[PDB]
Amino acid sequence: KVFGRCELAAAMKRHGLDNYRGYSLGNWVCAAKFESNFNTQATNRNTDGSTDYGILQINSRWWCNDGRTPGSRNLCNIPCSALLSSDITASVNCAKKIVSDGNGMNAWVAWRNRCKGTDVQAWIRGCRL
Amino acid sequence: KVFGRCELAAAMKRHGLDNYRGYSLGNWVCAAKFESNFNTQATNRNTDGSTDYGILQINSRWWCNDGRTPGSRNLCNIPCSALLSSDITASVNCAKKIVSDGNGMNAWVAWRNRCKGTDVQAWIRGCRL
Ligand SMILES: [Cl-]
Ligand SMILES: [Cl-]
Ligand SMILES: [Cl-]
Ligand SMILES: [Cl-]
Ligand SMILES: [Cl-]
Ligand SMILES: [Cl-]
Ligand SMILES: [Cl-]
Ligand SMILES: [Cl-]
Ligand SMILES: [Cl-]
Ligand SMILES: [Cl-]
Ligand SMILES: [Cl-]
Ligand SMILES: [Cl-]
Ligand SMILES: [Cl-]
Ligand SMILES: [Cl-]
Ligand SMILES: [Cl-]
Ligand SMILES: [Cl-]
Ligand SMILES: [Cl-]
Ligand SMILES: [Cl-]
Ligand SMILES: [Cl-]
Ligand SMILES: [Cl-]
Ligand SMILES: [Cl-]
Ligand SMILES: [Cl-]
Ligand SMILES: [Cl-]
Ligand SMILES: [Cl-]
Ligand code: NA
Ligand code: NA
Ligand SMILES: [Pt+2]
Ligand SMILES: [Pt+2]
Ligand SMILES: [Pt+2]
Ligand SMILES: [Pt+2]
Repeated sequence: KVFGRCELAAAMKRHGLDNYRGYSLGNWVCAAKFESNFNTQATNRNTDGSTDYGILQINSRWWCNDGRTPGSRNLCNIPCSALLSSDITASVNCAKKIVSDGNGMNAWVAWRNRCKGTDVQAWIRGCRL
Repeated sequence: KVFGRCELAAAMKRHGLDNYRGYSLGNWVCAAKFESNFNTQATNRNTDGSTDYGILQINSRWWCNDGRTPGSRNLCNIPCSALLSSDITASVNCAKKIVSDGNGMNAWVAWRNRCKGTDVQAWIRGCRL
């Protein structure tokens, strides 16, 4: 599913992300924009042989099982394919574990490089959440 | 899901592939081995920006919608994520359309290069189908 901007923000709010570990909703929408272009089916392979899945490009090395990432963990206890569903629950729940891990949203490199420090509020403006 | 060899062959037989358009079951198992290593969650991006999904690496340019393949069709009328399920029905049904398209199993480049002309029977031997 490709989400519209306001549609994803509403879904994120409903699914418990707004101010989760101190991160306003606009942070999560901005991250999703640059990670996946709001597309739940986005995949991208990394040079280490891991793959990033879904609207927040959750990586197979630590967080989900894809059966092709040698020496990896499955900390969210899910198949990575669950992260590609039009229902975002799995991606949200796994993101809550990631963001709680110590480095906050810096775990998302595109967040650090493109959202951190910016006017993230703009990503939710105009939206009826 | 990563299938064992005999397990996938049984699933393929049950799901109507054995001799489908004249291709013995060993052809389909051999194709799946070299396309995905029998892993339903296999994805691989092509240089044209399309992506191959699932046990038979079905491509997003013609056959499934992934919302990121410009100018593409969705001839199997499915989201590409359906092709990554531990249930192979969607991949099988879409493969039946592919193989019927005119070029038979040559549509699978790894089939042409690695299975065509070989003793494909060996892929199902030892199996209780
Ligand atoms: Cl979709
Ligand atoms: Cl959709
Ligand atoms: Cl769609
Ligand atoms: Cl929702
Ligand atoms: Cl919901
Ligand atoms: Cl799993
Ligand atoms: Cl699973
Ligand atoms: Cl599992
Ligand atoms: Cl949702
Ligand atoms: Cl939902
Ligand atoms: Cl929903
Ligand atoms: Cl933090
Ligand atoms: Cl699995
Ligand atoms: Cl599984
Ligand atoms: Cl599994
Ligand atoms: Cl089956
Ligand atoms: Cl079945
Ligand atoms: Cl779709
Ligand atoms: Cl869909
Ligand atoms: Cl759809
Ligand atoms: Cl199956
Ligand atoms: Cl099944
Ligand atoms: Cl089954
Ligand atoms: Cl033929
Ligand atoms: Na993993
Ligand atoms: Na397509
Ligand atoms: Pt769709
Ligand atoms: Pt939802
Ligand atoms: Pt699994
Ligand atoms: Pt089945």
